[PDB]
Amino acid sequence: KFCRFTAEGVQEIDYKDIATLKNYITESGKIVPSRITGTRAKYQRQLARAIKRARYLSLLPYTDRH
Amino acid sequence: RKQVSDGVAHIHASFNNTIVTITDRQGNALGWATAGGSGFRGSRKSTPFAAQVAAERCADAVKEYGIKNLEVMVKGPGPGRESTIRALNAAGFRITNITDVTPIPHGCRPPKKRRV
Amino acid sequence: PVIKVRENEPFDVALRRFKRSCEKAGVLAEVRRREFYEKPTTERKRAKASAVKRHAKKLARENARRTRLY
Amino acid sequence: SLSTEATAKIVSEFGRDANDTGSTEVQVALLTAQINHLQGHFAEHKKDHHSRRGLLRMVSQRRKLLDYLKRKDVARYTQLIERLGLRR
Amino acid sequence: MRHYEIVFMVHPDQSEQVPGMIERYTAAITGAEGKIHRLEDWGRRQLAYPINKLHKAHYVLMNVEAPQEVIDELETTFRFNDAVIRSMVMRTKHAVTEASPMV
RNA sequence: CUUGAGUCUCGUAGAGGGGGGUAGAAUUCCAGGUGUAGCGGUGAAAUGCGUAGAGAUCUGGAGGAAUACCGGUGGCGAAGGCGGCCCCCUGGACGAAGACUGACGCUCAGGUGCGAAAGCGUGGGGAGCAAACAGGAUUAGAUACCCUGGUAGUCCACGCCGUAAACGAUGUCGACUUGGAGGUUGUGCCGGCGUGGCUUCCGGAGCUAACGCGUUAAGUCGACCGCCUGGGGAGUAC
Ligand SMILES: [Mg+2]
Ligand SMILES: [Mg+2]
Ligand SMILES: [Mg+2]
Ligand SMILES: [Mg+2]
Ligand SMILES: [Mg+2]
Ligand SMILES: [Mg+2]
Ligand SMILES: [Mg+2]
Ligand SMILES: [Mg+2]
Ligand SMILES: [Mg+2]
Ligand SMILES: [Mg+2]
Ligand SMILES: [Mg+2]
Ligand SMILES: [Mg+2]
Repeated sequence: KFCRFTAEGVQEIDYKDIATLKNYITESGKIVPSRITGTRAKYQRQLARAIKRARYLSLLPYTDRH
Repeated sequence: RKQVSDGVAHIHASFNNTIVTITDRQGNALGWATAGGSGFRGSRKSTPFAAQVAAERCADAVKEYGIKNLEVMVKGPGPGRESTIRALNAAGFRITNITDVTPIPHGCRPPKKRRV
Repeated sequence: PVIKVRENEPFDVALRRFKRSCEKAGVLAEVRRREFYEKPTTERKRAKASAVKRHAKKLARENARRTRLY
Repeated sequence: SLSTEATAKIVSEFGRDANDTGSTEVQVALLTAQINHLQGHFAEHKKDHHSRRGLLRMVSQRRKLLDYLKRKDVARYTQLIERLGLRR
Repeated sequence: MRHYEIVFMVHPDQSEQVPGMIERYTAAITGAEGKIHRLEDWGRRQLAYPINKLHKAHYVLMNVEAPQEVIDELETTFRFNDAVIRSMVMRTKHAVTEASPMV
């Protein structure tokens, strides 16, 4: 648990921040549920938007079999 | 007749059958064997044992290329997933890596549910 | 679920590491879930039924802790 | 919705003070300004039923405010609907 | 004038045009009294997946405030420019004069 | 007159809606390479596909449709419904500090609009799926269930239809009446203590024929509307 975005007081999860985003996807590239990471509901949504937004720019992968 | 020493095994494990194709790293097939063509029909064909025999025959089919290391790419939900990888090791190949390449739509409408 | 076999690693445990990685990815369930079409009416009837049954077992467990069998 | 600029141009032009944002005249002029602006939106987006429902509430709200103004003092009512170019 | 964050990635073979295209886009925005709040050149990076068989691309990030009409010509210019293989224009609430987590 | 109703100012969350663009996965088709005897399917088979080289595997292309994970008795919408990402246009809700108008309200027969899916019209598109249809089985028979195919249709634009177990089987608005456990989204003060909105489960009095509902009432009341009067005939005939 212990959402790390309330803890760090983030205002937007900032898809360009690939260092953070890689902590919230699995080895195969799927978004990890807020139930597992204990992210708040509000930030989990912004996290999913940032991850999909980074996947489009090829900063992150969609799958592991590209 | 050529010597490669470095091939890729493609296990195609469906609910009804298992197909093992050993290709080189470039994706050109060297040989293949199936559970159905290994003397198994119907109920037998879709067992883990039928896939093991299929794996051994495919290893026996590519013996003239002298493959030494073998990547294993497993596809499908079939009962012949795990037992086919063991049989490749039992033959005497070196499994360098094992991957699941089962295609997942992120797609088309699937067929209707069977009312059995 | 890409497992690269490591040095001095026995085969079986790498085969154990592979079985783990595919289950954590839930690919086998994902394939079985996509083989027949599921109506939106039924996916919702199931989701709901899952939640209400997930809920009921929690309260049943909370309650059974305040009980004696003998 | 309308910009704060335009809202302030209406408040000052129709209210007797810049703080008189609640007078019937200001409200009717504010709704009329947004009703007229949306005519261009629905000339291109005829299949926008959800946004048109909010528009018809401005039409209904403005009608209820004019009917109130008419029976309280006609002098301000007739002076207002001519500035806004309303049939009634 | 609205705020926009533009991230466009360029073909690695025409990275030498990357310095050139920036001033042309800068001139177009600054021609229309638009500001440029940020402008970072990420250079060449490794792609997460192949894009038009490319494995690297030249990423350029800029934050601007322009009238929204001007951004359209940028979007049209990115569209017909075969140097640009992918782009993204996004509205931002305020000016973003900081530094990307990539620098 | 200001407490109901509304306006203005700052912000928040959201699959609210309409238009345009785009991405990745997968299916199918096409062309080619490697390769060779099966594939597929089932309870089991057969139809079917395959030596005219299938299936498997790799490469390039075309195309359409839907957006895995996130995803949640989570959110938004009057309801129907709404789910990749980006932009443009647009609706509503909520919250904080005031100011403003000055009860300006509620309900609403007739009227008006919106209204799943199927269906209809005109013009497109058509991958996958799939009524009809064809074949293979199963069976006493099997106008089915199962299998292999497969056309309307499903998709787009515009127009019509106007119905659903369109359901919370619970009309709308307002006031009042012990609690507990959550979710979600604001906000004030110092993880702690408040205060709002929406929402899920349990339960008290009360109510109910009972099941149950229970501050989101099916409790106590007020305002207005809709509707019922044994079953069938019949939501049928004219
Ligand atoms: Mg089938
Ligand atoms: Mg308003
Ligand atoms: Mg009526
Ligand atoms: Mg329809
Ligand atoms: Mg039609
Ligand atoms: Mg037609
Ligand atoms: Mg059929
Ligand atoms: Mg419904
Ligand atoms: Mg319902
Ligand atoms: Mg009824
Ligand atoms: Mg209860
Ligand atoms: Mg009738």
